[PDB]
Amino acid sequence: NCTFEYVSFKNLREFVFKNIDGYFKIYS
Amino acid sequence: YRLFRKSNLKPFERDISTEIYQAGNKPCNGVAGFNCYFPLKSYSFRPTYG
Ligand SMILES: *[C@@H]1O[C@H](CO)[C@@H](O[C@@H]2O[C@H](CO)[C@@H](O)[C@H](O)[C@H]2NC(C)=O)[C@H](O)[C@H]1NC(C)=O
Repeated sequence: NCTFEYVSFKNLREFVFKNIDGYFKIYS
Repeated sequence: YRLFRKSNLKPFERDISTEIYQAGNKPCNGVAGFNCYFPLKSYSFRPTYG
């Protein structure tokens, strides 16, 4: 049932998510 | 295979929208028929084909 897997108020966290051309990119 | 659609597909996409299309005021009730055509149909591959 799987095809792919991956494993790698004082706080402000900013993220950007983009998905183009079959590529899913994140910036942090 | 899909015969007709109302939107183009971007490269490398899998879409779950495999429902019916309507071309008339009458209610199709989700059943295929005249003026209620279905986009997905087979080609019936056979050895004699070109
Ligand atoms: C990605 O999937 C969405 C969700 O199915 C598609 O959005 C639909 O597109 C059809 C085509 O015109 C519309 O009739 C629907 O109303 C849209 N929304 C839904 C919830 O089905 C979208 O078209 C797909 N991406 C591409 C490039 O086709």
